[PDB]
Amino acid sequence: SNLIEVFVDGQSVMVEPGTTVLQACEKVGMQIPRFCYHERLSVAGNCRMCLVEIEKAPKVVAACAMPVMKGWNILTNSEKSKKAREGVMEFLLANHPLDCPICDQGGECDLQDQSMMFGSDRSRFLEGKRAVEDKNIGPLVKTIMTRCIQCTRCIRFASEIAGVDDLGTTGRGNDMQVGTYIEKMFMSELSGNIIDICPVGALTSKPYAFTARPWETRKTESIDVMDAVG
Amino acid sequence: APKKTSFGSLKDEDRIFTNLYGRHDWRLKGAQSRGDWYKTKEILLKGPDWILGEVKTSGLRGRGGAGFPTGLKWSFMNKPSDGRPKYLVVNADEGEPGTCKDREIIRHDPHKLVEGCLVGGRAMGARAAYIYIRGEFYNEASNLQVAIREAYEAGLIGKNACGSGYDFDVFVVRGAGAYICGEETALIESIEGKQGKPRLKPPFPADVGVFGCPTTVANVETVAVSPTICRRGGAWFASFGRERNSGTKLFNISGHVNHPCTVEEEMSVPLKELIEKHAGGVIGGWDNLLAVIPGGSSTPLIPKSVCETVLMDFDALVQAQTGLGTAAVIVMDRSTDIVKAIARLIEFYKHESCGQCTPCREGVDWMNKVMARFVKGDARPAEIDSLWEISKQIEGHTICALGDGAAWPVQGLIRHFRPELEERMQQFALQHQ
Amino acid sequence: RFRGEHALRRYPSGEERCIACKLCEAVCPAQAITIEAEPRADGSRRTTRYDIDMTKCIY
Amino acid sequence: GAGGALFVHRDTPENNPDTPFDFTPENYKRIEAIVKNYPEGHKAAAVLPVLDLAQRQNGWLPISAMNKVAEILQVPPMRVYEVATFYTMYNRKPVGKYHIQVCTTTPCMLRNSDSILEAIQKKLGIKVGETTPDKLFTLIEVECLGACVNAPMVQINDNYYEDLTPKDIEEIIDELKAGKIPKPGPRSGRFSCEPAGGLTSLTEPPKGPGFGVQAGL
Amino acid sequence: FDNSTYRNLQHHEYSTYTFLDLNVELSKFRMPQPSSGRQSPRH
Ligand SMILES: NC(=O)C1=CN([C@@H]2O[C@H](COP(=O)(O)OP(=O)(O)OC[C@H]3O[C@@H](n4cnc5c(N)ncnc54)[C@H](O)[C@@H]3O)[C@@H](O)[C@H]2O)C=CC1
Ligand SMILES: Cc1cc2nc3c(=O)[nH]c(=O)nc-3n(C[C@H](O)[C@H](O)[C@H](O)COP(=O)(O)O)c2cc1C
Ligand code: SF4
Ligand code: SF4
Ligand code: SF4
Ligand code: SF4
Ligand code: FES
Ligand code: FES
Ligand SMILES: [Mg+2]
Repeated sequence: SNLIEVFVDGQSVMVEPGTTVLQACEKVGMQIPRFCYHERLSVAGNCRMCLVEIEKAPKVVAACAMPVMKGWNILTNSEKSKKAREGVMEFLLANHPLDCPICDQGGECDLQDQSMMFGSDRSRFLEGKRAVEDKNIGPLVKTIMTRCIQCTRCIRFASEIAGVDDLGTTGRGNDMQVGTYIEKMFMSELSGNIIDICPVGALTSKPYAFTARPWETRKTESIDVMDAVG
Repeated sequence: APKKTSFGSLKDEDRIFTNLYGRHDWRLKGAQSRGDWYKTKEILLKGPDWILGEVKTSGLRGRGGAGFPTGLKWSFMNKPSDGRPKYLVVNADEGEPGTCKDREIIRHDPHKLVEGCLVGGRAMGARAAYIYIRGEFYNEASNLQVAIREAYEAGLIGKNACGSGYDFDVFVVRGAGAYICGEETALIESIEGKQGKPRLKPPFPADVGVFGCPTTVANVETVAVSPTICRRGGAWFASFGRERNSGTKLFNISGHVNHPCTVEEEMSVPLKELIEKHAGGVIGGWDNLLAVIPGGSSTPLIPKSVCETVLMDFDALVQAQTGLGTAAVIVMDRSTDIVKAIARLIEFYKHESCGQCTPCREGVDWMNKVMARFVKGDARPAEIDSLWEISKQIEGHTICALGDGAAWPVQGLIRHFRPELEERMQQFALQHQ
Repeated sequence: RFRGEHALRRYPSGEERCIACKLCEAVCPAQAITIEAEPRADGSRRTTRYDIDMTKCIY
Repeated sequence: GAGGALFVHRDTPENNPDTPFDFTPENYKRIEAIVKNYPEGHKAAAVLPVLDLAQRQNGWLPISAMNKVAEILQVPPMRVYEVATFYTMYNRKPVGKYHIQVCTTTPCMLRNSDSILEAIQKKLGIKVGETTPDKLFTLIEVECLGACVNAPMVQINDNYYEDLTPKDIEEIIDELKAGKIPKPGPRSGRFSCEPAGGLTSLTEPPKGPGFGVQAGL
Repeated sequence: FDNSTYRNLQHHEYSTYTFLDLNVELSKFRMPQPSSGRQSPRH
């Protein structure tokens, strides 16, 4: 019909207009690494983890935001793509705190896992790290913002899904902080979801804190009875 | 003899910004006595296609620093409307260190910018122009507002502009202390009352711009030469400079020169000719020259041996492993701590980063720390190569070109002054035992 | 380097070193370690249960 | 250096939501003129000017002023907070009557902005982030005010004083503390960005209208 | 005609409200603004 033909590592894919490079890649079962992109949130393009090389294109593109063009050959595992991923991961980890043993995210952390899968194995950062103060936003969501990677996922969720415009960024540069700028509680009927979308241990569950690790839990798929939504 | 091989010695009759120094009246009457607002109605009645053709023939490239062909860029708005209004945004942020050219245009030749706004908006079929000026230029913005009021009272802009039957408005919006807001998408976001964070492209502004409408962002110097280009024709502008490097250019010479100044000169003038003719020469003679940053803080420095024969155009400076940029020449003599100056530039970029994307937000601060250590000599020589790699990681992986502008000066310093860094590290290791 | 009877150590201030990360429990080849944790009265990350079955342990 | 300022607000008796702020009627007319400069349905574009106007009425921006702007423009207060903490020209703490801003970037540094800064520090007896005990002066360092040709230069309350020597800035401060209005601009006897050597260009009388016009126009 | 005198001296008498006063004065000269059809993106 109106579909256009693109290529993922030379494999032909038919996609509808407006499909992004990331979506075209996942049409063939390839998941592009991501931090800021979420398919139920608006596109941000700030984390730069999804950078990928297009054949015969000198500059890599942000797969989460870039619409795919007809005839494009996306190289998901080329040298350029891998080096871009390693550089971005190095930048993300330069100021990140060495909190994994005491961080509740450990074992189900996208930062940890994508560092293991797409980053290098050592450090060459020889400076001191930044440390930011913590924000109190209620008794449900525990905040430790030194772990924040500035994804903007919580802000976009609060604005778009929950309809609450209380979250934002203050400052600029390395000093940019995610918060409310005032002592304010983010008490919404949907607030707890910001724990799950947060890729890191910056936002965690306060009732759940310190009690379990992800690998020891057994998962039972069931239905909620707290309302009639099911 | 066609195909000029020597460039420079620009004449006063061929200069565009004739009140650069504010020695004549900057009001409407003085501008009209100098050739402004002359037969603007006939230029508008020629139609957008004729104006765009004149700009394309003129060979004008973007004076904001990137040098994109102006006619091609303005042609993107020649599409039929889709129900949204169309807008021209004039970039008067002027944040680049060593660059003060726009300020003089605004304060001393505001009517040139206003008529350029009218002509460019007609060519692009834009309803109004928004001029974004940095908030530190309060008196310049007030002078611009006075000139706009004069043009409104004389019927030159507004309803039935110049009697041509075309309605055009000129608005001035003031920024509040942000260098990133000179980036065109960050400027658009700033106008809409948000943080000055650049948008990803695509979409380009001609598709989705200010208020989500088709928009063209153009540098003030680019805008202010268009009415003169239309009046004298594309060919007259084309003759000056090398091929594909046409026209005249405003140069700001600062640093270690005897007479730092802003001057107008032909495009492909040699750098040595410019410095020794208009700026009075290097402090202490030409042999005292250590390095020159030719196009503002974002262009890599070049040592003295390169500055002697290099030409001040886009292509020549690209061949010299640098850029024309804003044509802001910062001169440093042999008494300069070359590491410390570049470290100060890196600190500037650290304080100006908007913080949106990971490579700039983290790596520019990282490079600032490394350069602060390099000034003292605290590091080891291996770290030099490490620093180079860090810059390469940052470059091309960021939403906007501030990352490029932070990576390039470090690369220039490493390329041309690695022995100085190693020598400083040797001294630090010696004295601290 | 000799491996003998297990012990839990302290910081020089007397504070426990263990912060209930459960890496020892995860790595243990005999599943000899059982750990339960909760925030302490002062908010610290500390164990409430730390058991080693020395008849399961392979040392 | 690392910014000593904080980007989290804690309520204080001097600065809290109950701190009294309101726009004067003249400033309300100015706000109306500002808002009419943008298309209908895009009122938030007026956040930057109106906020700035509040500063021009108040000297600085207490959190009550940000809340008032947010209420006036129908904008969530957090968006106004983002704008106020992003842009450096907004004063979220009170400053002195004369905010002195010294450019220390490389083009100005090469022209000895350090001498100007030390002269100011010695003449006022404060440091590069402090306020005088009489609340008349505040001194900070800024990046590239856009007059690099006229380096070294200083901005005081949206006025530029350029081509500075330590004696020049000391005289300027003396004139300021006596209530006088020092004339902005260069202090070297040179009017503007022109070469000091004698105007190497634009010496001929400017041409008239239509001098170079092409045929057919 | 002469080049000796500096002619940009009016900015020496600009006050805190000069820019916004000029905006208020310019308000009467402008064309009616376009409309998106709603009061805000939250309407
Ligand atoms: N005038 C000043 O004070 C400053 C100037 N600069 C200069 O800005 C330069 C880099 O700026 P950028 O905008 O990032 O360069 P750019 O090449 O990405 O864009 C240049 C212009 O051409 C347009 N353009 C480029 N590619 C296009 C395409 N494929 N389709 C449609 N339009 C396109 C862009 O919309 C833009 O307006 C730097 O070299 C720097 O020298 C930087 C800071 C301050
Ligand atoms: C960090 C940054 C700052 C910039 N600042 C300015 C500026 O102050 N003035 C300007 O004209 N262009 C600036 N630019 C370039 C603009 O983004 C854009 O390319 C230019 O305004 C286009 O106008 P032109 O095509 O007429 O040159 C900047 C770019 C970047 C990346
Ligand atoms: S967020 Fe992930 S990487 Fe960071 S400390 Fe927690 S577990 Fe470790
Ligand atoms: S708290 Fe989590 S979701 Fe919010 S900005 Fe930080 S990393 Fe992103
Ligand atoms: S490169 Fe720097 S200024 Fe540009 S968007 Fe990224 S963080 Fe912001
Ligand atoms: S849980 Fe085990 S590995 Fe973790 S700190 Fe305590 S003793 Fe060490
Ligand atoms: S996932 Fe695309 S930039 Fe973050
Ligand atoms: S370096 Fe001082 S004004 Fe630009
Ligand atoms: Mg989380």
